[PDB]
Amino acid sequence: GKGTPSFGKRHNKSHTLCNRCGRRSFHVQKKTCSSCGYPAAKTRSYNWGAKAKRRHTTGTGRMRYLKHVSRRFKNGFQTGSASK
Amino acid sequence: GRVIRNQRKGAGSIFTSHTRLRQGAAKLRTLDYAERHGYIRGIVKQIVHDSGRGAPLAKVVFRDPYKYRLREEIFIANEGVHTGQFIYAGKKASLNVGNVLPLGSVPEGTIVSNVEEKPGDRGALARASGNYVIIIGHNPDENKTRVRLPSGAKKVISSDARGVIGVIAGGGRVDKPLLKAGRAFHKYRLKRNSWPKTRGVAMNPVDHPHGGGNHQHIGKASTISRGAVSGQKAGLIAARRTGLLRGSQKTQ
Amino acid sequence: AQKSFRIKQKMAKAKKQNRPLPQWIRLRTNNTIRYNAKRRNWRRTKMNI
Amino acid sequence: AQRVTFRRRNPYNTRSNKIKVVKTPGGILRAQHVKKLATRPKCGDCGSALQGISTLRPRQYATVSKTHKTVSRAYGGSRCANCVKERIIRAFLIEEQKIVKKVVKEQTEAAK
RNA sequence: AAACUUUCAACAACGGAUCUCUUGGUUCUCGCAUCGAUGAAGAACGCAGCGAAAUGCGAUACGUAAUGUGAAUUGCAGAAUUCCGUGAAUCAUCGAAUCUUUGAACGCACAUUGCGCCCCUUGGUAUUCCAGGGGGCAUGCCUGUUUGAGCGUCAUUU
RNA sequence: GCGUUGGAUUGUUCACCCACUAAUAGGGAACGUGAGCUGGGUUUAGACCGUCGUGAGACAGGUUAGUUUUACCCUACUGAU
RNA sequence: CUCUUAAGGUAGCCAAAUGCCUCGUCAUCUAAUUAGUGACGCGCAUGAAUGGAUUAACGAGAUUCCCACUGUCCCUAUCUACUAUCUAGCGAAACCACAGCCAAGGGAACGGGCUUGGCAGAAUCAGCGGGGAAAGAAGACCCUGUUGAGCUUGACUCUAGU
RNA sequence: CGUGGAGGUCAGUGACGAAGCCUAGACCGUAAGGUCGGGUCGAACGGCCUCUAGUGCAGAUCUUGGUGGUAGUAGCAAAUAUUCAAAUGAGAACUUUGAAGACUGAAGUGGGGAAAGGUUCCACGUCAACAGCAGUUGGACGUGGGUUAGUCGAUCCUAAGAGAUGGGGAAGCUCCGUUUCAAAGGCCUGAUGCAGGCCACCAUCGAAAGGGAAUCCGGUUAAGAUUCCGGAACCUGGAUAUGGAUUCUUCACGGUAACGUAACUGAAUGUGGAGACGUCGGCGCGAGCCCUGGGAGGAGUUAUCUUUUCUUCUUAACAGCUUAUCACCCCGGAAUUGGUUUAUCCGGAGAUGGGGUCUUAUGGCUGGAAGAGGCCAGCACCUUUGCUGGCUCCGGUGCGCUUGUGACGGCCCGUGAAAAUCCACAGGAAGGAAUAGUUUUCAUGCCAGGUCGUACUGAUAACCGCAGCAGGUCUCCAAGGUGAACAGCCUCUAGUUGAUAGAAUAAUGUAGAUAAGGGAAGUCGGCAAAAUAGAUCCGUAACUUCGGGAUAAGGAUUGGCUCUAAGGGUCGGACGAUCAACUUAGAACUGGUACGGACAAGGGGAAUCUGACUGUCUAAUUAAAACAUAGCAUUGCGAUGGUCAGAAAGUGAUGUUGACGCAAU
RNA sequence: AUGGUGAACUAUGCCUGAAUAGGGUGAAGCCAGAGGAAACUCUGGUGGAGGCUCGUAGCGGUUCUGACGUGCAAAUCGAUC
RNA sequence: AUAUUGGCGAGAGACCGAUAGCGAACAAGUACAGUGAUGGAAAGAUGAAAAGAACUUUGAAAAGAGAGUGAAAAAGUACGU
Ligand SMILES: CN[C@@H]1[C@@H](O)[C@@H](O[C@@H]2[C@@H](O)[C@H](O[C@H]3O[C@H]([C@@H](C)O)[C@@H](O)[C@H](O)[C@H]3N)[C@@H](N)C[C@H]2N)OC[C@]1(C)O
Ligand SMILES: CN[C@@H]1[C@@H](O)[C@@H](O[C@@H]2[C@@H](O)[C@H](O[C@H]3O[C@H]([C@@H](C)O)[C@@H](O)[C@H](O)[C@H]3N)[C@@H](N)C[C@H]2N)OC[C@]1(C)O
Ligand SMILES: CN[C@@H]1[C@@H](O)[C@@H](O[C@@H]2[C@@H](O)[C@H](O[C@H]3O[C@H]([C@@H](C)O)[C@@H](O)[C@H](O)[C@H]3N)[C@@H](N)C[C@H]2N)OC[C@]1(C)O
Ligand SMILES: [Mg+2]
Ligand SMILES: [Mg+2]
Ligand SMILES: [Mg+2]
Ligand SMILES: [Mg+2]
Ligand SMILES: [Mg+2]
Ligand SMILES: [Mg+2]
Ligand SMILES: [Mg+2]
Ligand SMILES: [Mg+2]
Ligand SMILES: [Mg+2]
Ligand SMILES: [Mg+2]
Ligand SMILES: [Mg+2]
Ligand SMILES: [Mg+2]
Ligand SMILES: [Mg+2]
Ligand SMILES: [Mg+2]
Ligand SMILES: [Mg+2]
Ligand SMILES: [Mg+2]
Ligand SMILES: [Mg+2]
Ligand SMILES: [Mg+2]
Ligand SMILES: [Mg+2]
Ligand SMILES: [Mg+2]
Ligand SMILES: [Mg+2]
Ligand SMILES: [Mg+2]
Ligand SMILES: [Mg+2]
Ligand SMILES: [Mg+2]
Ligand SMILES: [Mg+2]
Ligand SMILES: [Mg+2]
Ligand SMILES: [Mg+2]
Ligand SMILES: [Mg+2]
Ligand SMILES: [Mg+2]
Ligand SMILES: [Mg+2]
Ligand SMILES: [Mg+2]
Ligand SMILES: [Mg+2]
Ligand SMILES: [Mg+2]
Ligand SMILES: [Mg+2]
Ligand SMILES: [Mg+2]
Ligand SMILES: [Mg+2]
Ligand SMILES: [Mg+2]
Ligand SMILES: [Mg+2]
Ligand SMILES: [Mg+2]
Ligand SMILES: [Mg+2]
Ligand SMILES: [Mg+2]
Ligand SMILES: [Mg+2]
Ligand SMILES: [Mg+2]
Ligand SMILES: [Mg+2]
Ligand SMILES: [Mg+2]
Ligand SMILES: [Mg+2]
Ligand SMILES: [Mg+2]
Ligand SMILES: [Mg+2]
Ligand SMILES: [Mg+2]
Ligand SMILES: [Mg+2]
Ligand SMILES: [Mg+2]
Ligand SMILES: [Mg+2]
Ligand SMILES: [Mg+2]
Ligand SMILES: [Mg+2]
Ligand SMILES: [Mg+2]
Ligand SMILES: [Mg+2]
Ligand SMILES: [Mg+2]
Ligand SMILES: [Mg+2]
Ligand SMILES: [Mg+2]
Ligand SMILES: [Mg+2]
Ligand SMILES: [Mg+2]
Ligand SMILES: [Mg+2]
Ligand SMILES: [Mg+2]
Ligand SMILES: [Mg+2]
Ligand SMILES: [Mg+2]
Ligand SMILES: [Mg+2]
Ligand SMILES: [Mg+2]
Ligand SMILES: [Mg+2]
Ligand SMILES: [Mg+2]
Ligand SMILES: [Mg+2]
Ligand SMILES: [Mg+2]
Ligand SMILES: [Mg+2]
Ligand SMILES: [Mg+2]
Ligand SMILES: [Mg+2]
Ligand SMILES: [Mg+2]
Ligand SMILES: [Mg+2]
Ligand SMILES: [Mg+2]
Ligand SMILES: [Mg+2]
Ligand SMILES: [Mg+2]
Ligand SMILES: [Mg+2]
Ligand SMILES: [Mg+2]
Ligand SMILES: [Mg+2]
Ligand SMILES: [Mg+2]
Ligand SMILES: [Mg+2]
Ligand SMILES: [Mg+2]
Ligand SMILES: [Mg+2]
Ligand SMILES: [Mg+2]
Ligand SMILES: [Mg+2]
Ligand SMILES: [Mg+2]
Ligand SMILES: [Mg+2]
Ligand SMILES: [Mg+2]
Ligand SMILES: [Mg+2]
Ligand SMILES: [Mg+2]
Ligand SMILES: [Mg+2]
Ligand SMILES: [Mg+2]
Ligand SMILES: [Mg+2]
Ligand SMILES: [Mg+2]
Ligand SMILES: [Mg+2]
Ligand SMILES: [Mg+2]
Ligand SMILES: [Mg+2]
Ligand SMILES: [Mg+2]
Ligand SMILES: [Mg+2]
Ligand SMILES: [Mg+2]
Ligand SMILES: [Mg+2]
Ligand SMILES: [Mg+2]
Ligand SMILES: [Mg+2]
Ligand SMILES: [Mg+2]
Ligand SMILES: [Mg+2]
Ligand SMILES: [Mg+2]
Ligand SMILES: [Mg+2]
Ligand SMILES: [Mg+2]
Ligand SMILES: [Mg+2]
Ligand SMILES: [Mg+2]
Ligand SMILES: [Mg+2]
Ligand SMILES: [Mg+2]
Ligand SMILES: [Mg+2]
Ligand SMILES: [Mg+2]
Ligand SMILES: [Mg+2]
Ligand SMILES: [Mg+2]
Ligand SMILES: [Mg+2]
Ligand SMILES: [Mg+2]
Ligand SMILES: [Mg+2]
Ligand SMILES: [Mg+2]
Ligand SMILES: [Mg+2]
Ligand SMILES: [Mg+2]
Ligand SMILES: [Mg+2]
Ligand SMILES: [Mg+2]
Ligand SMILES: [Mg+2]
Ligand SMILES: [Mg+2]
Ligand SMILES: [Mg+2]
Ligand SMILES: [Mg+2]
Ligand SMILES: [Mg+2]
Ligand SMILES: [Mg+2]
Ligand SMILES: [Mg+2]
Ligand SMILES: [Mg+2]
Ligand SMILES: [Mg+2]
Ligand SMILES: [Mg+2]
Ligand SMILES: [Mg+2]
Ligand SMILES: [Mg+2]
Ligand SMILES: [Mg+2]
Ligand SMILES: [Mg+2]
Ligand SMILES: [Mg+2]
Ligand SMILES: [Mg+2]
Ligand SMILES: [Zn+2]
Ligand SMILES: [Zn+2]
Repeated sequence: GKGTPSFGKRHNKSHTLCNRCGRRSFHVQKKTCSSCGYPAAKTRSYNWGAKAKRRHTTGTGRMRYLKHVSRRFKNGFQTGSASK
Repeated sequence: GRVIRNQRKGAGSIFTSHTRLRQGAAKLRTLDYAERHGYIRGIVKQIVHDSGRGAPLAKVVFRDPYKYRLREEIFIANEGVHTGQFIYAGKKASLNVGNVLPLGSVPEGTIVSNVEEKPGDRGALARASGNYVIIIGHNPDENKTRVRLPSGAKKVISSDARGVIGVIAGGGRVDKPLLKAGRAFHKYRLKRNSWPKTRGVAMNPVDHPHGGGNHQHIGKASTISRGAVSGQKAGLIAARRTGLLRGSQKTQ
Repeated sequence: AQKSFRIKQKMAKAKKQNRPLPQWIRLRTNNTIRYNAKRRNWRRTKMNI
Repeated sequence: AQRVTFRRRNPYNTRSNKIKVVKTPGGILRAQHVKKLATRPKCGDCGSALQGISTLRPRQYATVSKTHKTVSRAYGGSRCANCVKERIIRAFLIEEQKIVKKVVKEQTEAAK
């Protein structure tokens, strides 16, 4: 049964949870993950993959630091505080 | 076409050697002050069976010359070496089965194994079970020695290069009929996966050049150039002759 | 059985979210939620570890 | 007619998982995990298991008293007795025969 | 003749067509020049009186400071809440902070919340073993400092 | 009008014998009849031989192994209210 | 004897899973045998590790006979459960131009429909396998296309290596 | 002619109703179309002259959506099976409890886990959806509750393998190399850099089945327990003191010895031993289970019978004494060879024998520990369920079963991992008493042991198969009979009794059966079906590689009951006493001639083709005559090499290798 | 064509584990004995070999060209093997 | 001076009008499939205002019938037409 009776044997995860992007793309035996290429320095991307790209580029996250950098630029990068 | 068996062997995935149960690389002692001037004893403590060698091994302990401790060497046990035999190694050693000496230190007709190709390689030629060389002549000026390898071809090698006196034990091994297919299995089980072999004539032309036919047949010369290309060489490679060998061999 | 923490932690965030809408959400003004869309169940959608 | 269960996380019959049937105070049978038997230490000379020495597993040899790690003779827990007996005689006779070899070769140099 | 079947109608079904909407999409133009080791993009996991999400934030967690406005917030509950006031508020604004686990991710690892090392401090009778607490050890390269190595090499000791 | 068979070899139709018989006539119905059968032949994918071909492969040359789907609709027919 | 070759099929085996002719001939087994077996051999096209011959034992391998046994058959019969069938509840699918009684005619040379005749009367259940040239998949055979791929070779044109 | 949008106009229509929809109502045109009334409706929209295009649908096996006929139809038939009463509820074939019939039958429908799931676990609440009938039930819905460890795992170690680093390739993403053409780093002492001696292994990841430091019983929860509660332990790392021992012969005596012990300095530097290992055979022995006698309690049957049937009768880790095959040592010197295993091997290289030493597997007694646990009886009266008492004891039997283990034997061109650890030995640095000094391996005593996991399922509903799919998916435990037997069949314990149901009993079927006479005439062909069968005895061909062929072929027997005979153990010195087995042979009687009585269980013979055999392959049409193989033969290669890999390389496979070898036919 | 992602299945090697009722046969090794002038030859045991064998479970997939063929199921079910 | 399918900030269109317009006008790179790279939806409109139908009645309930709100229940959270 190249079918069902021999799907009854799938118990062993090909990947586990990638640390960097969280995707369950982390290949066990290969000790790298198939989405961002962790542990490679750069994060994996290609141009045929614009849907993947659009999925992961800046703006799908919290933008924790970067958000306010347009505000900060607006002001001339101020130090100190306002008085009264 | 696909990639034939004999090309696929060479990046060595499932083909590399079955290395686990193996006693460790058999070698002579390094070529040092003790062997190239004086001689140095050792004791064979243990002779023991190597997996994927037909030839028993001798575990021989020496004394470190330059610090206080024992050093163990793995020696290919020539026929007759026994547990607790003293073994003597170096230019000035004596001639007895199991001692090792440079080659210019033995008469011609001396029957020696594990000989170095160049002095210091800790042994090269005639390491097979029952396999030896004979010293057939010396040229003391540019010191050499002439020796016939178990192939029979004849070579000129430095007299410095050591050998071990006698022939390797466990000979007559290939004298026994393997007798059934499994016995072949385990022999190669510990050796490597070359076995079994499937005739290239029983596959299709993408598995092999011998592939194809509405009968199984080679259909072109099975002697094939030295100059062939990888994936062209199967069958008889660069054979000078072919066909059943009549009469007597044995070069001179 | 004996599980990684990373797993036994995501297990917890899982259980924690398996709940009907808080019914008070419905009363809020300009509130467009009705039911809990993302609700899961063990036997239906497996989590993928 | 009682049956029994593994008391640990290994269902498999491996070497570490050996199991013994034990009838308790409760009147019920129960499983018990055995450790793998200890094998007597051996003589570093002839390979004999050496008598008098207590037989345990290795770190059990750091919990116990020095007098069951050896007997009294020199080379106590190393070698098998009759094998110490040997390396004595050989030691004596070869230092003796070493003296005999010295004076025969001082008579070979002068008497030549 | 009913039943049944067809056809038209009205009401009722079924379904979401039409029509009208439109905080969205699209394109055109105009102006601007700002991510990151001073830990960026991204990730996981958390935070609320009562939330599963979106959005927001980080053990100070739908937020802290500061500045402006000048009385709300609201689904209910709630405020020594405090209204001619350094003052409501999920407001705007932002110049000061926090900023878990991570991540180019940096002590070593990482299918583990797995294993070191060094300095300060505390507690167990403690330079040393245990614990708590704060503070630290990645790599390539430049400038410079200190300590070094080589009959590479120059002088100078008697 | 009415009956035109039973067997031996053969996948065979055909051919041919044996036997009984009154007689063992010839044909048609999509060379009647595969959601009636069977699958032995033919006619894929495995394999052997012989001839052919350098070869892959070929052979109207001989062999062996090789999944036979669905009716509940209409009509038709059979019986039934 | 002659022509000819690198050499001209030896030892063996055969109508063999290799023989066109072919159901070869003879023998044998049968009432009868394109089958089996034994022989014979100008063998279309047998044949020596392209392996030849032979062979104990083995085999879910192809074939032949015999004894036993049998519903394989003459030739059908009878029983058991579960179905089908009727009931309550539950409730799909394929398929569907429109549809559905024949004959003959003509017709794209086999019509449910057209033409001329036979004819024809509600609403229906269980069966059935004649028809719907039924359904199933833009024919796998065949051809054509200046459409392909797998594979082969002294095809064109190249190329790693050497 | 019509549609979306734009420029202009009609100061165009409109909440007193725009647009849209509905209408076998009315009108204009040949028509595309246009107008109207009535209905529904709510917020915008139209004429005209021009502008512009994503501008008109019946189809494209068209796209998305929506809906019919088929049709209350095909169907809801594997897994032996259900019944009676009551409780509850609006409602009971289906939920609960009680009674009955049964099943899975310890190779489980039982008791636990590994992977995977991830809250399913458990309680309460609950029935819209789901559980292809039902539903008061659920693995559903809703709200909660729940998983406790120095000792069980993880952590540590290494395996195949993976992989940083001085480096070498590559335009580069990166390839290569883990000892790697490297100035690689520590550790113990003291006299905090210093004096020193060293040792120099150059990362790391890679096992919840390998290795490994250490916990047991009793009790407890709705749900967790080797974790919690009670008692009883052990280990590891830190701290130190008291006793003991040791010394004026400083680092203990005894014993011929093997060895002894409550102890009884030890730096490196070295060395040795456990870590550490195949597989099968028979023999021994332990543990659990099985069977079973006496008795002390409870239960059942009792018209009749049975000193009867069932059942309780238990002992943990840990500590002390003691306990062993093997191997030893001392005495003694062997032919007339003795000793000895089921299995032929041992002895002048020292046997048979007398006497000793050891491992402490494993057993025995005690401690633990009866105070626990188990079985009974008597109270006391709703207040709880407390309280009192009792018995818990002595044996036997073995080719039994399982599992452990020993001493051996067969087996190999197969000889069957590594590391981290722990110990010992050699060794002799250095430090040590007498007015008192050394002693953490003898005893006792103190402090500390983190962190992650721990529920449950583990499958005909908790995993994967689109699902509560007749499929697939790793493992431990295993009672009685019959029997060769974990077979098949019946049973104890536990666990089920789930699968839509009711009524019939046509055709045809699926699944199971039997047939008079004939006996393959059926047919491509015995397809299919029948016949055969176990055990004891007798009988047994051609051929053969002498192993086979062979259960060849082919016969006879078999029940029950009642007798006979043979086969053993232990004692104290041709005997006697006593204990305890089922095997085999034999013989009488007996029956509706039946007896492997259910179950279980070969059809055989002669040949031809063909592959030698065991094995392998097309998952999901081909198990074959194909492949493989042992055997045979041929080729290449002596390393500066053959075969092969790679973009390159200080690159790589064979190579832990060297012609009895590797590579190619 | 280019650039990516798969050895949870399956193929094959390595590392580490685990598993396999009851019977038939009776190879070497060995013990006793018997015949024979000798060389040598028999007999009865004992022992327990074999990619031996009947046959479970395991792994497999022969036939019914059996069930099913909008299935239990995109490979399953029974019997036989 | 030139470039600008990205980022921040702005004005617009003979553009699209929820099967259109970016795939997403909605908790949209969501849910969900997949070992994985990847793939990848459906889904806007009660009304001015909840005034979201008190209360009676049949029903075990869900609901039904009255009543009530509202300009409109020919708007009852299955909601415009
Ligand atoms: C096999 N199908 C046929 C079908 O073809 C069809 O057609 C036949 C047709 O073949 C005959 O037609 C025939 O008859 C004529 C003659 C009678 O004039 C002949 O000459 C002519 O060759 C022939 N075609 C016709 N006479 C009867 C039809 N029903 O109908 C009758 C049938 C038997 O079913
Ligand atoms: C100047 N040329 C030479 C240069 O050719 C090269 O030679 C190497 C030599 O260093 C290697 O030698 C070194 O490296 C090898 C390495 C292969 O493991 C080691 O085994 C070896 O012991 C070590 N000495 C040698 N085995 C290969 C030569 N071609 O490197 C050494 C050098 C002297 O610089
Ligand atoms: C020319 N043949 C192709 C071919 O695909 C064929 O059928 C195939 C079949 O051959 C393949 O598989 C085939 O071979 C396998 C083999 C592993 O044994 C068999 O399991 C299978 O039965 C067989 N049909 C099947 N997996 C797909 C079909 N479309 O026939 C249809 C076709 C597309 O035209
Ligand atoms: Mg698997
Ligand atoms: Mg994998
Ligand atoms: Mg995903
Ligand atoms: Mg993409
Ligand atoms: Mg400024
Ligand atoms: Mg290729
Ligand atoms: Mg290797
Ligand atoms: Mg192989
Ligand atoms: Mg071969
Ligand atoms: Mg071969
Ligand atoms: Mg082939
Ligand atoms: Mg080729
Ligand atoms: Mg070629
Ligand atoms: Mg070929
Ligand atoms: Mg072929
Ligand atoms: Mg051939
Ligand atoms: Mg051949
Ligand atoms: Mg040819
Ligand atoms: Mg709104
Ligand atoms: Mg509103
Ligand atoms: Mg899924
Ligand atoms: Mg999945
Ligand atoms: Mg997972
Ligand atoms: Mg076992
Ligand atoms: Mg009428
Ligand atoms: Mg809007
Ligand atoms: Mg940060
Ligand atoms: Mg919020
Ligand atoms: Mg303020
Ligand atoms: Mg704000
Ligand atoms: Mg402002
Ligand atoms: Mg903080
Ligand atoms: Mg943790
Ligand atoms: Mg971790
Ligand atoms: Mg301190
Ligand atoms: Mg510390
Ligand atoms: Mg015709
Ligand atoms: Mg026909
Ligand atoms: Mg027909
Ligand atoms: Mg058919
Ligand atoms: Mg056919
Ligand atoms: Mg056929
Ligand atoms: Mg194919
Ligand atoms: Mg077949
Ligand atoms: Mg019907
Ligand atoms: Mg013939
Ligand atoms: Mg022949
Ligand atoms: Mg013939
Ligand atoms: Mg014939
Ligand atoms: Mg016949
Ligand atoms: Mg012929
Ligand atoms: Mg002819
Ligand atoms: Mg010929
Ligand atoms: Mg020839
Ligand atoms: Mg020849
Ligand atoms: Mg030929
Ligand atoms: Mg032959
Ligand atoms: Mg076979
Ligand atoms: Mg067969
Ligand atoms: Mg034949
Ligand atoms: Mg029917
Ligand atoms: Mg019905
Ligand atoms: Mg139809
Ligand atoms: Mg007519
Ligand atoms: Mg006609
Ligand atoms: Mg007609
Ligand atoms: Mg028609
Ligand atoms: Mg007409
Ligand atoms: Mg028909
Ligand atoms: Mg049809
Ligand atoms: Mg086509
Ligand atoms: Mg076509
Ligand atoms: Mg043309
Ligand atoms: Mg082409
Ligand atoms: Mg192709
Ligand atoms: Mg438009
Ligand atoms: Mg109107
Ligand atoms: Mg309006
Ligand atoms: Mg258009
Ligand atoms: Mg349209
Ligand atoms: Mg249309
Ligand atoms: Mg048209
Ligand atoms: Mg319908
Ligand atoms: Mg119905
Ligand atoms: Mg019905
Ligand atoms: Mg029905
Ligand atoms: Mg059915
Ligand atoms: Mg009732
Ligand atoms: Mg029921
Ligand atoms: Mg039973
Ligand atoms: Mg359990
Ligand atoms: Mg469990
Ligand atoms: Mg239901
Ligand atoms: Mg712990
Ligand atoms: Mg590790
Ligand atoms: Mg690397
Ligand atoms: Mg490096
Ligand atoms: Mg580098
Ligand atoms: Mg382990
Ligand atoms: Mg424990
Ligand atoms: Mg609890
Ligand atoms: Mg091991
Ligand atoms: Mg009585
Ligand atoms: Mg213990
Ligand atoms: Mg003795
Ligand atoms: Mg006994
Ligand atoms: Mg638990
Ligand atoms: Mg569980
Ligand atoms: Mg289980
Ligand atoms: Mg599932
Ligand atoms: Mg018995
Ligand atoms: Mg049984
Ligand atoms: Mg049933
Ligand atoms: Mg019957
Ligand atoms: Mg009959
Ligand atoms: Mg009869
Ligand atoms: Mg007969
Ligand atoms: Mg017949
Ligand atoms: Mg049959
Ligand atoms: Mg025989
Ligand atoms: Mg017989
Ligand atoms: Mg007795
Ligand atoms: Mg009788
Ligand atoms: Mg075969
Ligand atoms: Mg197949
Ligand atoms: Mg041969
Ligand atoms: Mg795998
Ligand atoms: Mg005699
Ligand atoms: Mg066998
Ligand atoms: Mg067999
Ligand atoms: Mg098959
Ligand atoms: Mg079939
Ligand atoms: Mg059917
Ligand atoms: Mg849209
Ligand atoms: Mg869309
Ligand atoms: Mg709106
Ligand atoms: Mg609104
Ligand atoms: Mg209205
Ligand atoms: Mg009203
Ligand atoms: Mg309406
Ligand atoms: Mg309305
Ligand atoms: Mg509706
Ligand atoms: Mg409406
Ligand atoms: Zn990643
Ligand atoms: Zn010894």
